[PDB]
Amino acid sequence: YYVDWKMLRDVKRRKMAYEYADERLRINSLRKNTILPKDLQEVADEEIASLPRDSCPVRIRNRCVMTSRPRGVKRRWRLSRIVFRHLADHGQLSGVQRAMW
Amino acid sequence: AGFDDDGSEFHEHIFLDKYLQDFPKQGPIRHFMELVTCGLSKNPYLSVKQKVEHIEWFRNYFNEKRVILKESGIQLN
Amino acid sequence: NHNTYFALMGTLRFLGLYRDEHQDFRDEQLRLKKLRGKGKPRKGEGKRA
Amino acid sequence: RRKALPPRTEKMAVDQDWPSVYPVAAPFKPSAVPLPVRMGYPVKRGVPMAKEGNLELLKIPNFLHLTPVAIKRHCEALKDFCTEWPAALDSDEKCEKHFPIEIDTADYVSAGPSIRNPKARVVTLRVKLSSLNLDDHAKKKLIKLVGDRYCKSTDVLTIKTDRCPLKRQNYDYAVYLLTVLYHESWKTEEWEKK
Amino acid sequence: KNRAARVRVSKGDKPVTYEEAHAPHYIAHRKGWLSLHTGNLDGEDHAAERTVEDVFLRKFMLGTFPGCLADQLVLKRRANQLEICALVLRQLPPHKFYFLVGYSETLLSHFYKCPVHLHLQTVPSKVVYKYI
Amino acid sequence: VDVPKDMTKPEITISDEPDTLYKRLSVLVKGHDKAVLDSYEYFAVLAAKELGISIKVHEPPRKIERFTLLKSVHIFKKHRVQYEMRTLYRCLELEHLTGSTADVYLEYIQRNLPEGVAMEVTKTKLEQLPEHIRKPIW
Amino acid sequence: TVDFIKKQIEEFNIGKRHLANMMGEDPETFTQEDIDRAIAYLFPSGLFEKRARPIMKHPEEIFPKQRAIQWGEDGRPFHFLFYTGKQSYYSLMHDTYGKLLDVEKHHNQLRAKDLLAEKTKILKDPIGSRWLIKEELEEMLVEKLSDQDYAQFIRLLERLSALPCGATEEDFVNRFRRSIPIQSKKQLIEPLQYDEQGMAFSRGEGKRKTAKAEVVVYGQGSGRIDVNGVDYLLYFPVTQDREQLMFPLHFLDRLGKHDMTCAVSGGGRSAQAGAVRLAMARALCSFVTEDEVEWMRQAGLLTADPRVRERKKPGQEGARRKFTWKKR
Amino acid sequence: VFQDDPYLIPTSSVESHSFLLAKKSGENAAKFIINSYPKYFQKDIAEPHIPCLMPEYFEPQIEDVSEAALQERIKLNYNFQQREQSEELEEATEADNEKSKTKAGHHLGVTWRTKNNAERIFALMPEKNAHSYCTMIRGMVKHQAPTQALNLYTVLLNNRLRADVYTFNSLIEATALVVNEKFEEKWNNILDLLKQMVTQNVKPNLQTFNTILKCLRRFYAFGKLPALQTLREMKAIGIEPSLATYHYVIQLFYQHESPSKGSSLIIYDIMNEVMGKRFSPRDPDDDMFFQSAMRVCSSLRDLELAYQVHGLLNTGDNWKLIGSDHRRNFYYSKFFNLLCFMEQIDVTLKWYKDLIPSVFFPHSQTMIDLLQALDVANRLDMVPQIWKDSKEYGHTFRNELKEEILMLMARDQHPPELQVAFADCAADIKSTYESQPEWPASSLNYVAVLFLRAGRTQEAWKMLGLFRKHNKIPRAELLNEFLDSAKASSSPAQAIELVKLASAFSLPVCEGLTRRVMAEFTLTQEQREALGELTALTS
Amino acid sequence: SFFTKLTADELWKGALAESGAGARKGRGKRTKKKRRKDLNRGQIIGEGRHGFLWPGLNIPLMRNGAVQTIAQRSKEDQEKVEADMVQQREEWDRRRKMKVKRERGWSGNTWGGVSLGPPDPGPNGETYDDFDTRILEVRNVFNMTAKEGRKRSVRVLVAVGNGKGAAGFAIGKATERADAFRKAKNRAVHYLHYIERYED
RNA sequence: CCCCGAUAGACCUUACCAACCCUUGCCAAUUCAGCCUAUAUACCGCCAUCUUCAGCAAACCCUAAAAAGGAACAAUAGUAAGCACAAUCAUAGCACAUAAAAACGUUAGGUCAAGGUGUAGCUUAUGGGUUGGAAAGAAAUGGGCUACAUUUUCUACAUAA
RNA sequence: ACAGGUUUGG
Ligand SMILES: [Mg+2]
Ligand SMILES: [Mg+2]
Ligand SMILES: [Mg+2]
Ligand SMILES: [Mg+2]
Ligand SMILES: [Mg+2]
Ligand SMILES: [Mg+2]
Ligand SMILES: [Mg+2]
Ligand SMILES: [Mg+2]
Ligand SMILES: [Mg+2]
Ligand SMILES: [Mg+2]
Ligand SMILES: [Mg+2]
Ligand SMILES: [Mg+2]
Ligand SMILES: [Mg+2]
Ligand SMILES: [Mg+2]
Ligand SMILES: [Mg+2]
Ligand SMILES: [Mg+2]
Ligand SMILES: [Mg+2]
Ligand SMILES: [Mg+2]
Ligand SMILES: [Mg+2]
Repeated sequence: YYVDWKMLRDVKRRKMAYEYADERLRINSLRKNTILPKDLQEVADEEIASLPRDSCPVRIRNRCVMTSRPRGVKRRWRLSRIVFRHLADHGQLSGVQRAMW
Repeated sequence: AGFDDDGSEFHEHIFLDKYLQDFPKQGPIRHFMELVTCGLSKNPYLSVKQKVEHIEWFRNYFNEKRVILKESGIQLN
Repeated sequence: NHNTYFALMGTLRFLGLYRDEHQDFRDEQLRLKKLRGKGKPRKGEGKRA
Repeated sequence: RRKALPPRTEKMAVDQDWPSVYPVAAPFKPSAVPLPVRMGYPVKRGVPMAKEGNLELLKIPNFLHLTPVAIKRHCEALKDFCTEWPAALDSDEKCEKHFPIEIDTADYVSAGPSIRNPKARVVTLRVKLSSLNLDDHAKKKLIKLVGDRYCKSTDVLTIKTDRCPLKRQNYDYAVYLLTVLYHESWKTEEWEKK
Repeated sequence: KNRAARVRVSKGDKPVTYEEAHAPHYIAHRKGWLSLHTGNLDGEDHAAERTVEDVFLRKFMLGTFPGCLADQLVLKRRANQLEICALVLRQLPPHKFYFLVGYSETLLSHFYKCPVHLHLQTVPSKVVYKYI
Repeated sequence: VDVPKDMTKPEITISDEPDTLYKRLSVLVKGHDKAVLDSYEYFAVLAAKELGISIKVHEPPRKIERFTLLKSVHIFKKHRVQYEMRTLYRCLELEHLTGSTADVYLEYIQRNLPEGVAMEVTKTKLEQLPEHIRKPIW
Repeated sequence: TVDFIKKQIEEFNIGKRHLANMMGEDPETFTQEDIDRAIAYLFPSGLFEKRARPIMKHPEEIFPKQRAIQWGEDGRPFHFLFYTGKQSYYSLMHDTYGKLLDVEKHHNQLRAKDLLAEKTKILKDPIGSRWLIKEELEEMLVEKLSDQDYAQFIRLLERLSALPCGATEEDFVNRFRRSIPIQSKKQLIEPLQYDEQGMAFSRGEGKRKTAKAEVVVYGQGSGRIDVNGVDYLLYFPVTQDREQLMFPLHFLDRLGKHDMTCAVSGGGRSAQAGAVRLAMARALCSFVTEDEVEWMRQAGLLTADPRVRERKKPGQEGARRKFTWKKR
Repeated sequence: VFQDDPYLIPTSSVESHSFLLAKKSGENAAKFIINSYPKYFQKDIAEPHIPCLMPEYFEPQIEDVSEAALQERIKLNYNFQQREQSEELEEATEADNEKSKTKAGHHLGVTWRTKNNAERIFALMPEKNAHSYCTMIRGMVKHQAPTQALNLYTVLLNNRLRADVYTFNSLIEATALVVNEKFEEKWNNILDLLKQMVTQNVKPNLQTFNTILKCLRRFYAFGKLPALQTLREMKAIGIEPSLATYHYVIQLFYQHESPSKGSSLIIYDIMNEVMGKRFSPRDPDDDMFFQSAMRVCSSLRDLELAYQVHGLLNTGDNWKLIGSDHRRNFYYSKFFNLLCFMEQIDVTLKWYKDLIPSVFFPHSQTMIDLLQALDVANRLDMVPQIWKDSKEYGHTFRNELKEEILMLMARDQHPPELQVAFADCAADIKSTYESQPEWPASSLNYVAVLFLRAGRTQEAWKMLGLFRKHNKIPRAELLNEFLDSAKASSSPAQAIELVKLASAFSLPVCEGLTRRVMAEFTLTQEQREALGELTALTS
Repeated sequence: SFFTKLTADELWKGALAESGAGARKGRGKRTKKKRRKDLNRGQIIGEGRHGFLWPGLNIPLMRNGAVQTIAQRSKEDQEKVEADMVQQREEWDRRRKMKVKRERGWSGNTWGGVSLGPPDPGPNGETYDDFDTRILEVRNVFNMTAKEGRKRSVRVLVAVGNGKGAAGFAIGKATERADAFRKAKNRAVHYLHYIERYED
C-alpha cells in the first residue's frame, strides 16, 4: 500500500497533472496573451475550466516520502523534518552534521 | 552518452519558421506564433517532433475554430 | 512506487527470502487477539447481525 | 562445525608487490592488509580499536590501490595512448595568433544511475576581436550589434549558448552565430545612413 | 534531554558498539558517515533519489540477514556502481552466505538498474567498545 | 617466480585526423572532508608529473550550507536544531594538453575517483577559425 | 600483558616493514616522520579530531604506562616512604623541608657571625616566572596529586623563597618554575626593501571586523595617503575615520614624513578605518626603533581587535536579546 | 569470485566447487523471481537504459495468428510442437522458412516423436533440402539411427542441390561410427565423399578436416598416418589449425606411445612448432588439448617440456583455454607431480606457495609426490610447514594418507635443532585421534625415535602405555628401543611393566626382551626385580 | 507503506512499555507481567508461504552427483510442516521451565543450613579446601531512596568452619543474591575464631 | 502556552460539517484491508524544566552490627573502572568568547494528529470518493510593525546642502 | 521445646 490515503490521492493528482500538462500548456497560451482578441480568450477559459479538476498541478501538495507529512518537509530531500533528523543522527546521509560555529 | 536526439541539429531546433506557412502572414496569427516559435527554440528540454506536434495542434485548433476569428472582426484563413 | 515496494517485500516474504519482523509482529498480535476472542467481524454481519 | 582460517597476513611476503593484492578499489578487507592500524577514539584507560571488525575503517575511503608504486606502474603503460604537445605553442601569445577562438565546454561526473546533467548544455565561445579582419565601421557596427557581450577593456566577445539540447548542437549554433555576426557586420543597409 | 540516536546509560552491563557509544554531536568529529555519495554536496542534485534507495537497502539487508548482522551498513556510491559493506556474524554456513550474496547481487542490480557490489566481513561476535 | 608471459596486447591505431588541442583543463573537485581531497591532490600530482602536465593546484574557498529545524516533535519553537553541510573545493589547473593526453588522463582519474567527492571538468577547446570567416566577402 | 605487548611490538615492526615496502621508500630510513604521512595519505579519514584518525605508532606509545616496581624480589619497598601513599610527593616535601631547615640554620649562623652576603631572589617581576600548576606537577610526579597537597607544596616553596637562598638552593627553587611559553612576545620587524629605485619602502597588513587592508609606505616623500586611488579626505568624510589614520602617525611624529598608499576591502565606515590604522601601525615599525615599537604595542597599535559580531542564536534577536518572558 | 573473508574462503576443492554452485543457485533464483514478477522491475532509472538488467518474457505476443505464434514458440519444446498442430488445424499453408526453424527447435532439444516430426517435414510441404539436412542429419546422430541419414545425401544429390559444410561435418561421422568387421570401406567412402565435396565447389572448412580426424582416434592405433597426411594437407591449404585438431593427433600418439617411445619426439616437435604463435580459442573443443599435451609429459617424465606446456597456455589467455575445473585439478596435480622431484627443492617450494593455495588444491596423488620429494633430498624444515597445510587441504584423504607422511622422520637423522617440531607434529596428530580413526602401530615407532634423541622420556612413556590398551600391540623392536632409552635414563621401574604387558601378549621377540631386561637390571642393581619378573612370568 | 515499518526491538519496547514514566516510582505493578517472545526463534530462513525448496537454504545443493533445480512443495506437506511449527510454538514454554534444585538445609524452601562450597582462594595464593561454609539467614532488605523508591538488597549471614576448632561468621549484603553469597564467603575467612574443644 | 503544531489554510492541504455515490474497497493473497476512533494516566521514537547544579556509581575496606553510615586538610576510614563535569572538538593560527554538550531523575509535563503501536471499539461504516461552506465580532488579552517628531519629514546625495 | 510462621519502607 501507500503511506496514507492522502498520499494515494496526491499520486493520482500528480499523474493527472502529468497527463493533462500539455493541454493546459497549450490553452494558457490563448489566455495569458494580449495580441489575440478576448473573444477567443473567453472561450478558452470555458474550455480549460471544462477540464477535470485534478488535471491542474495546483492541487499537488508536497508531502513527505516516508511518513507523508503535509508540512515541515524539505524540497531537496523530500523528507519530513523529523525523519530527516532520525536518519542524519544515525549517519545514513553524507555531509550532514550538527552545525557548530 | 546514450542520447542522440534523433540525430537532429541546431537548424531543426532554432529555425522553426518553416512550419508557420499555413497561417496569415500580415495578421495577428504571426504575431502570436512568433512567441511560440521563440519559446520552442529556447527550450532544450523538448525534441523536434514535440514542437512539430505543438505547431500542428495550434494549426488544427485555429482551423477548426473558424467562426470566432470571423466574428472577431479580423479576416483570418 | 510504494505499491511496488510493498508487493516485492511481501512476495519475497512469502517465497522465503525476506523476513519482515514488523509483519510477523502484526500476525502474532492478531493471532493472540483472535485466540483471546476479539477478531475482525465478517463483512456484512457487524451492524445487522 | 565451525572452521577458522588464518588470514593472508601470515603469508604476506615482505617483498610482495602491493598493487597485486590491491589493484582496484576495495572495501579495505582486513584479511589482506598486513598492517596493524588502530582507528577510533581511545578510552580513558583503553587504546584505539583494532583493525578487525572496525566500522570506521570501512567508513573511510581507502587509497591502498593508489600507492605511488601502483601509480607509477599504471602511468608507465599509459605513455602509448597519449600524444606529444607542440612545444611551439608554450606561450599564449603565439597560441592567440594561431588559434584565436576559445571554446569552453563543461563536463560533470556524479555517482548514481543518472548521467544527464542540465548544467552540461552550456557552451561558451570567446573570440578576440583584435585577431580578425573587421574594418572600422564593421567593428563599430559589431559592437552595437553584440551589445554587452563584448568587453571593451579586454577586447573579447563572449557568446554563451544554451538554447540547443546537445553540446554539439550548441557548438554548431555558436559557430553559426559567429559566422552570421561576421557576415552582418559588413552589410550597410538603408537605415545606417541616418 | 536529547534522545536522537542516543542510547541511555544502563546499570553497567549492556554492550554498546563504537557507533551507538557516541552522541549525534560527534558526526564528522569522531565517527564517520555510514553512506557516501555526491547528492549531499553543494552544487549537486539527486539528494532524495539516493536517500530513498539508501533507506530501502537499510531495510532490505536487515530483512535479508536477520540476527547475524552486527552493525549498520556502509553504503558507498562510486561511478554508477554502489558498494555495500556489511559486518555479519558467522552464524550461517558459507554455502548459505554465498547463496544470499549471489541472490542479492542479481536482485538489487536489476531492481535499481545499476551495478551492486556486496562485501561481507565475518566477525565472531559483536565488537564491544565501551563497558560490557 | 611464475610470472605470466606475453601480457601486452593493445589495440592502438594512428588515425589521419588531426588531434584536437586544449589550452586549459580546469578540474573542480568538491568534497566533504579535507583528507580525501588532500590524498586525491597528491594522487593527481603524482599522475601528472609522470605524464609531464605541470598541474597548478590551488584551494578555492569553501561553501557551507546551514539550515535550522525544530528540536521537539509537536510544539517547541524556542529550541532549535541546526544542521551543517560543508563543501571543500580543490582546483586542478592543467595547461598545454592534447586530445589523447586529456582523454587518458581523465580516464585514469575518473576510474579511481572516490565515492565521497564530485568533479567538474571545464575544457578550453582550441580552434583557429571556421571556413566561412577566414576571408569572406558576403 | 607482557606477551601481548611483545606481540604488538612484533606486529608493528612487520607492518612498518610492509608499509615501507608498499610505499617504495628505504626501510632503514623509514621512520615515524614518513609513517604519519603515509598513514594519513593511505587512509584519508577527514575528521575534526586528530586522535580519532587512523594512527600506527610504537606500542610503547599506544598502550599507556604505569608505576614502576616499588619493591624487589624480597618484597622490601625501595623508597623509605612507600607506606605513605605518595612516595614521591611526600619525599619531595621532606627534601624541601630539609633544605629549608638547612638554609635557616645557615642564615642563623651567618647572622651570628655578622655576615650578610645573600639577597632576596623572590621578586620575579621582570622574569615572569610562575609556580607550577596541578598538571605541571602531575606530569612530573607519575602518581596523582590533590589540590590541598599542591597548595601546601606551593606555600612551602614560597616560604623557602621568602628567605635568603644559597648557591644550589636557587636552582632547587627555580627548577619548579615555569616562565612565559616563549618569553619573546616582541614582534619581528620587516627589513627595509628597495623596489625599483624606491628607498624607505615598507609594507603592512591589518584587519578588524572582516576588513582586510594592505598599506605600502615610503619614508622618503611628504605626508599624504592614497586610499584606493582617491584622496583620504574624500574617502573618509567623518572626523573619526581620519583620526583613526592620524593616531599611528601622531604617536611617532611621522605626519609629514611618510607617503602611504592603502587598499582596504570589507567592512563599513569604521571597520575600514580601524583596519587601515592597524596596517599602518604594523608597517611603521620598520622606520622606528625597538623602544617605540614596544610603546606602540603597549598602546595597542600592534594588537588586533578580536571583537567581531557574534552569531545569532535560535530563539533570540541579537545573540543576547531574549523575547518577552511572561511570568503568567 | 570467492569472498576474501576467511570464513568464506574455500578450504578444499570440494568447498571451492560447492561455493560457486551455491552462489549461482542464488543468482538464478533471483533471475527466476525477476522473470516471474517483471512488473516490479519495469521502472527504468539508468539513463543509458541497459537492456541486460530488464526482465525477460517467456510468453508469445499473438495467440490467434498461427504464423505469429510459430515464430514466438520456436524460440521459447512442447509448446513449439503444440503450435505446429494449432497452425495445421486451421488449414494454414506453412512456407519452407518457418518449418526449418520449427524442426531445428526440436532437433536442438530432443524416438517416435522424431519420426512423427520428420514426416511432417516432407509429407505436408516439400521443405527445401538445404533445410532438411541441417535438421535430420544432426537429429539422428544423437538418436543413433544413421541409416536414414545417408539417404538424404542421395536425395539432395538427385535434387541437384549442393551439400554444405555441415552436411559432410556429420555424414562422415555417421558412416564411420557404423563398422561391422570392416574398417577400409568406411575410410574409402570418406575419401569418395571428400573428392565430391571438393568437386561441388564447396571448400572444406576447419571443422571439415577436424571431424574426419575425430573419427580416426577410436578405431585404429595405426591410423596416425592418414591423421598426419590430412594435417599436412590442411597446412597446404592455408588455414591455421585450432587446438582441437592437434588434440586428436596427440591423443592418438599417446595411445601409440605406451608400446613405442618414438611418438613422444613427434609430439614434442609439433608442440614446439605450434607454441611459437599466440592462438585464440575459436573452437569449443579446445579443452582436452592441454589435458593431453601435459599428460604425455607427465607420463614420459619431461619437465623441460612441462615448462613449455605451462608457458604456452598463459601466452594469449591464461583462463579462456580451459572450461571445466575437473581438468584444472588434474592438470596442476600432474604438473606438480614432475615439478616436485624433477627440479630443485628450492624451485619446488617457490612453485608450491603460488599454485597450491591460490590456483587449486592438489589431489591425493601429488601429496605423496611431495613426501617423495621431501624424502629424496632429506628436507626436514619443510615437513611441519607442508603438514600444517595438508591438515586443511587433505582432511578427506588424511585417513588414507597419514601412513606415508610420518615415515620420513625415521629414515633421516634427528638433529637437536628440530626437537620442538618433532614433538608438535606428533602431538597435533595424536591428541586429535584419541577423542573420537585407525591408529597405525608404525606411528609409535616414530614417536619413540623423535623423543629418544630429544631426551624426553616422561612424555614418551605415556604414548606407549596408551596404545597397548587399544587391543593392539606393536612389534617388540619398539620395546627393545624404549628399554635402551630407560636404561640410559636410569629408570628401572618402567621396564618391569613393559616386560609384563609384553609377556602376557607373547611378542615374538619376548626371548630377547627377557635378555635385555636382565642386562638392564644388572646395570641398575635390581637383581631382586630381575628374579621377581621371572617368578611372575613363570605363572 | 514498507518504509513505515520498524525494528522488532522497538516494537517490543513500545508494546511492553518497560521504560514507562509510571513504572518508575511504582504507579504500575497492576498488570504485573512482562514477556517478550522472540518471533525469529524457530524461523527457518529458507521456508516460505509458497513452500519453495531453494538449493542453498532448504534442500541440499547436490544430490546424486548433479545439481538441484528450483522446486516447490505441494499443498500436502507444507501444512504438516506448519503444524509442526505450531507444535514447537506451543512447546517453547515447556523448554524454558526448570529450576535447578539442590540439597535442603533446614526446610525445602529456605537457604538456612544449605551448603555453598569452600570459599574463594585468597589473593596471595592460599586455597581453603578443608573449609566448609553454611548459610544461616537470608533476608530481603528494602531501603527508601529518593528516586528508585524501594531498593531491594539481599543481606545474608554466612558461617565458615573446617571441623578442627577454627570457625567464623560474616555478613554479606549486596544487590544480587549470587553476589551477596560470594561477598559473604570472601569476608568470612577474615574473621576466624578458635573454639577450645575438650577431647575434640 | 499565546507569529505555539504551521519555515505557512480559495479546491488539495484539512483529520470539520451539509448534500449526494461505493461497500474483500492501494497490495499477489488473506471469515481480509482500512479508522486523523479512545487511552500521551500503557509506549517507542522526539523534547520542555531544575540545567553551565554537579553528581552518579560496579569492585574493596571500616563500624563494640552493619536498617545504614563513612567527612574534618594544622585532616578524625577512606580507595575506586566507567558514566556526568572537565579536557578535546567547530567558529580553518593561539588565548578568550561563542557554539556544542549537560548522566542518573522530579513535573503520571507535551506529542496516539511526524511515524509504528498493547488494550478497548467500527466493517452496506467511526471506512473509501465528488461538490459547497468552514462565517462574524458584544468583549478581554499575549507578542511584533508604524509612529506620537526637531537627534523630525521630503529631495539628489556617503554624512559640509 | 532444638523450635518455625506471623506486625513494619526496613
Ligand atoms: Mg497510517
Ligand atoms: Mg516444600
Ligand atoms: Mg515567539
Ligand atoms: Mg477546503
Ligand atoms: Mg473537498
Ligand atoms: Mg474520517
Ligand atoms: Mg505525559
Ligand atoms: Mg565531582
Ligand atoms: Mg556503608
Ligand atoms: Mg569509579
Ligand atoms: Mg565538555
Ligand atoms: Mg581552534
Ligand atoms: Mg574556554
Ligand atoms: Mg546549549
Ligand atoms: Mg498528563
Ligand atoms: Mg506545565
Ligand atoms: Mg486522538
Ligand atoms: Mg497511528
Ligand atoms: Mg508496628
